[PDB]
Amino acid sequence: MSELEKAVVALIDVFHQYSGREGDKHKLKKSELKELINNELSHFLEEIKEQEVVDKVMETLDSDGDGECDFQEFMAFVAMITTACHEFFEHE
Amino acid sequence: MSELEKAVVALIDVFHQYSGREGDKHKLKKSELKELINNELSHFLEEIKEQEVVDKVMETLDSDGDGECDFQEFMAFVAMITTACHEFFEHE
Repeated sequence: MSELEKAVVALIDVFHQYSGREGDKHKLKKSELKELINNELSHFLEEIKEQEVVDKVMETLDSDGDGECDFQEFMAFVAMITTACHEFFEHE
Repeated sequence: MSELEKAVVALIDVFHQYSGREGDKHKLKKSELKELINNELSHFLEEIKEQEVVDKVMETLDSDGDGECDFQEFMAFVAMITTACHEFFEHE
């Protein structure tokens, strides 16, 4: 329910930083993307926590729209991650 | 920051319903997708609120992975929407 729109109004804030927290405008880089998973998904700070997904979570981090992670990207990759991390998404 | 992972743990909950709130397993349909934007982004309940985006927000709702909106999809489309709605994403 609203949990999504509200979580959505929160990302517009996350990008605000993740996008303009160094110099880029509204996009990100394979490096900032990592911070996005380490500054929010500490569980992945270890990564090993998920070897099969470490392959998936990384399968995208290596591409990231090939270049920088823009608006629908951080929300995307973060999604490909969170979904492959530990939660409802596929049991957990 | 964490605002994203936490908002991420919230979507795993949103899908739980949006995905298994009728019969489907972990996916959605152009119809449930609408509820996802109307049950959270009331502002779009009117849609007219954004004619140019109503075209975009809909440009995806019509495709939605062509069929059903799965995990990375709701997070995706909801993103394409929220980003084209009113927030940091492109000024607002």
